[PDB]
Amino acid sequence: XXXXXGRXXXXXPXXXXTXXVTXLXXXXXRXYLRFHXXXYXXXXXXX
Amino acid sequence: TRVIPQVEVGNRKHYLEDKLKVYKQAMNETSEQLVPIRLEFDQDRDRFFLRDTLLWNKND
Repeated sequence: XXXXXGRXXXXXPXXXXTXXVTXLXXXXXRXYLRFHXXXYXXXXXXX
Repeated sequence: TRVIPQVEVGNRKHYLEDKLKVYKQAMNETSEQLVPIRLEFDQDRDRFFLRDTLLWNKND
C-alpha cells in the first residue's frame, strides 16, 4: 500500500522554548612483635 | 576483674597501622597505577579451588 517503487516502507504505524520537530524524522521544522629478633635479649642478660 | 587487650570481632584481631608511614605516603602521592589481578586455582592441582578478580594499586 505505502510501498513506493520497490521500497518496503509498509511496516510503519498508520492511524523554555517550544520548538517544532517533524514527525517520522525528528528535525526542527593482626600480629604484634614478640621479644626475639627485636634487638633485646641479644645485647643483655647479665645472668 | 581483668585486663583484656581486646575482644575479637569475627575471630580476628584489630588492625593497627603506622600513622607516620600513612602520612608520608599520602603527602607525596602523584599517580594511581592500577594492576588487574586474577586468581584461579583448581582442585586437581593445588588442593583448593578459588577464583577471583581484583584491582591493586602498585604505588602502594
